[PDB]
Amino acid sequence: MEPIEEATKCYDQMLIVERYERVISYLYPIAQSIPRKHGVAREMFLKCLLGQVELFIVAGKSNQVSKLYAADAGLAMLRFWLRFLAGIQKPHAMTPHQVETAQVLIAEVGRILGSWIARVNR
Amino acid sequence: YDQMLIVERYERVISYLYPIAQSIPRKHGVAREMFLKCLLGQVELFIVAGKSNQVSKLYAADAGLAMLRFWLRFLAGIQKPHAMTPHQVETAQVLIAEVGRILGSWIARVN
Amino acid sequence: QMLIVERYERVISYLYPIAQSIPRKHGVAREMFLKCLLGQVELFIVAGKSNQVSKLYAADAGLAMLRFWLRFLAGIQKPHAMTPHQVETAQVLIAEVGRILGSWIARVNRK
Amino acid sequence: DQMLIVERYERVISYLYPIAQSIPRKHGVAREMFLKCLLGQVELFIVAGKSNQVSKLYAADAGLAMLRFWLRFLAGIQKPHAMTPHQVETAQVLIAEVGRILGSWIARVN
Amino acid sequence: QMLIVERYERVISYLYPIAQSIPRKHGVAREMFLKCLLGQVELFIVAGKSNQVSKLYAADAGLAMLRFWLRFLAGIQKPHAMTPHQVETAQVLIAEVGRILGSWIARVNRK
Amino acid sequence: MGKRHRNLIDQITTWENLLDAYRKTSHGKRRTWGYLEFKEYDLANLLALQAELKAGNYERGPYREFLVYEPKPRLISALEFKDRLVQHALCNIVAPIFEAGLLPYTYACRPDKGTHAGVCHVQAELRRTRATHFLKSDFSKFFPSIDRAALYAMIDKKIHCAATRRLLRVVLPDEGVGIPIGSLTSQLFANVYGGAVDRLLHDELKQRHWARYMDDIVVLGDDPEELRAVFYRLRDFASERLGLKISHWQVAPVSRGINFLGYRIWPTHKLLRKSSVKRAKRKVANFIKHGEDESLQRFLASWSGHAQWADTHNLFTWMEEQYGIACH
RNA sequence: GGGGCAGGCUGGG
RNA sequence: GUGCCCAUCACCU
RNA sequence: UGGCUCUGCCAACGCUACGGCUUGGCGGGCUUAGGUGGUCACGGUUCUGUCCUGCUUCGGCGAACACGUUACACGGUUCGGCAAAACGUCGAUUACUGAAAAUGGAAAGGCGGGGCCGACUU
Ligand SMILES: Nc1ccn([C@H]2C[C@H](O)[C@@H](COP(=O)(O)OP(=O)(O)OP(=O)(O)O)O2)c(=O)n1
Ligand SMILES: [Mg+2]
Repeated sequence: MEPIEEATKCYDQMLIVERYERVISYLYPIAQSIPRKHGVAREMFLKCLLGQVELFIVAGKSNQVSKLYAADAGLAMLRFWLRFLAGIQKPHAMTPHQVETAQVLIAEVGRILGSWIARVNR
Repeated sequence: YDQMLIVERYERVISYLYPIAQSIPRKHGVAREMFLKCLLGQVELFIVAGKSNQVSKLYAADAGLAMLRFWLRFLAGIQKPHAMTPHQVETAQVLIAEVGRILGSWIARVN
Repeated sequence: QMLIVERYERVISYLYPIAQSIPRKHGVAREMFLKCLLGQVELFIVAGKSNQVSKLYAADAGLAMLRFWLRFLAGIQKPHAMTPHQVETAQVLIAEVGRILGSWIARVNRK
Repeated sequence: DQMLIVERYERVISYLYPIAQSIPRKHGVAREMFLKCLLGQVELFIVAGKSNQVSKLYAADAGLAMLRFWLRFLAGIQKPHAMTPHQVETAQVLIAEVGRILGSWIARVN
Repeated sequence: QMLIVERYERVISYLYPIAQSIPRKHGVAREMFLKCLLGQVELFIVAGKSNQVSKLYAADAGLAMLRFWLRFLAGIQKPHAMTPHQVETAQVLIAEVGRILGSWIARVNRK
Repeated sequence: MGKRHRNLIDQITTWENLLDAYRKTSHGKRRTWGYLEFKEYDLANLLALQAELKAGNYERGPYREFLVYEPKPRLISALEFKDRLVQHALCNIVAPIFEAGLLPYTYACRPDKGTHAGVCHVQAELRRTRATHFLKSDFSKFFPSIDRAALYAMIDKKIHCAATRRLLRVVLPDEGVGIPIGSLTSQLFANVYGGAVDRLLHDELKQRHWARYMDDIVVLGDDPEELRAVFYRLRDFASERLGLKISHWQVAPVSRGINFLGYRIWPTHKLLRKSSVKRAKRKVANFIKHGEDESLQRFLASWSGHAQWADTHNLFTWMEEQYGIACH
């Protein structure tokens, strides 16, 4: 059968994305819980959250470390969004527990991105 | 050939997915807009690819196809309202796979 | 440039009415089509100043994407928005701006 | 200098933003894109001034050019009239003033 | 310098409440202001992952644009005006981030 | 179930099964190249697999054979994810028509029976019966000596679906003498195979107090001469019929302790095995003088499960006194 | 003499 | 690599 | 999801090509599984302590401090009674049907306990 091959198979992009999918799967529900007001914040958060997948993916296929650092910047911005959604959003958006859970998941993707940046950097 | 063929095969993806992507509820509106920008914007990735033959351009056509498959996974996962039924992901993945094949052959032909 | 844009203005003036006829249902497709249509002017303009051929090929890609939008709006959009005739007429106008873009590409890569 | 151009462009915005909010919902995408062109050119100027590459000073010119396009486009967009011909004339004068300053600035850098 | 982000984050904490406040009427300005405000974090972040002064000047441009947004949102008229106080009492916050950005630009410029 | 079993390839390739097979194959493996290369076009992949199986054109990719020494010198042959999914899709229809014939007291790779339900069965069956003696036996090189041929005379009095049969025979050829270790398919067929000796214990031989866990077979008695008979009968059977040599056997009085399944099971206590202790003791000590006293809590929690069964109160006190760490 | 435990020293890692 | 248990983590019934 | 290229009405930031548009209210329309670990099925040599050096049914099992090798107390690892049924298994891919068991197809019976029913505990 031989599984339908994508071109430019990168382990690191595949792994990172599967692990980041867990971030999305955690955060997307709570990005959608952000009230109507805080809709622009939400749309921007969702574009950060769901759009980091593209950052990873493009990093994977176009092997250029620039794109890997862009992925890191995005993860950094996502970490900002957690801070923002917790603190600055006034109703609630993200319970302290949720930030603690999300940060763990993002940290896992952080690890993998770091390792990937490193293996490419050599 | 190549760009023309890929796009005509990808048009089938669009023709399948655009209806699906227009059905995604406003609740999942950012996901939808981003999925539509992924779906209808892959045509630009193909178009740029066959206007250069820079093989990096056909790899970012692959990245786009990869992102499109992410969107399928994601839209099948979202369970608030709901979107892409599992069947739709299956059907779409087959079509995207056909575009994938052609992209692969094209990557190879350039190699 | 100036003449490309004045010729593309005719595309816009033909297509924008067509793009506004696309029903609410296909509103995201419309917004995306209009951003392709009305936003190609920026592509032309930015090439006009920054004459780098990179910027000129992006203009070509945009025209190509606009041609895709014609195909898409004629058929893949389910109430086929653009009638086949409209695609034919639009393609003539786009072809005229295509010619000028081609000549401009050629003028730039003279050496 | 960025400060001068921006203060003169603020007058464009102050003239056009009211007018660009009056563009009918029918022409809603054109409007939002025109507003994003109008308030949005400020960023083009500002980036040009807080750095320097002259490409940024061209991108500011491109933006002014696009803004001019939007005026001509919105003037006679359809039966729902967006921008009256007079408004285009008045706006074009203001944009021309910022055009002049941009031109002089491009030249002073060149 | 990541006190930058954490001193900017009080700009955000001051400006975001009143940016969510901007009515639908001023909706494009709002979206663009919010994208300026919340998106300056990315400008800082990119600056700090590179320490290239280009990215540091882009961060400055963003702060400059944010200052523009304050002056713009002031004279937006009707009961929706960013009150003169808030323009000044945010200009103070942005100025603090400005100072740190300046020092950071300098630290990089005189390596 | 009426016997028969004549249309399993229809259920094996039901999409709803292959999706279960998929989720079972990927469970835990979701950071592997196999999952991640399959996950891409997962449902298009399963549609070409469903329809390879449904056609009879499935062919098992070669076993990638490595070997680890950390547990014990093994011979671990891995499979491609596609192949482990086909195996999981077989062993979802085919496993429960074998694992249902498996007598109660086989404790290996069958749901709701484990290592720990075995040691408990043994202890228990040791307490009741007031067993005086016991035969413990073991099969030499079990998997590498399974007939793959008289195996398919058991995979074949039960499958009766002549296409499941041909998929079983792709996933595991019907010729040779070596069921591959590191196949789901093979854990099953080894229990099934060694199920033949259970049915020469319980059926023939009328032995009612035993336990088999894969290749190890405890057989509590009361007359140690009978248990020696039983053993001779078992060995003769499993040699002549199954081509299994018995590596070690003994007929001990219940007093030496039945070194069964990681424990040493007297009627009354159930000390674990010194290896386990020493491995753990050393693991703990290492963790302490590695500054890894936080993964040690994970390990400790783990070993506190392997030892909650065993009479490891004194030993848990002892390890708490030596290092302080919260064992239980 | 052999053997188990914990440390010597050397490889694997 | 395969299964069985253990722990912990999310996550709703 | 601060929607709607969406209407009715009413106002007024405003803008009008004087038609409207916009914008604001105001109604209606459209809108358990998973993750991560970790158990069970790296040695080599001399040295220094330290301890063990039993058993065997001859297969092997041990031992050398888990030290009462054991929380010396049990886990529902309980105790009875059954074994009709269902389950398992042999009968059997048999009888039978039908050219052929061909992706039909039993049973009587035999064997189990895995099952059942109480008690007591869980
Ligand atoms: N890491 C492992 C170890 C064992 N097994 C399986 C296959 C084995 O055949 C079976 C029984 O385990 P044993 O420890 O008894 O090993 P063998 O059966 O190969 O015989 P022996 O122990 O005599 O070498 O468990 C496994 O899948 N993975
Ligand atoms: Mg063995």
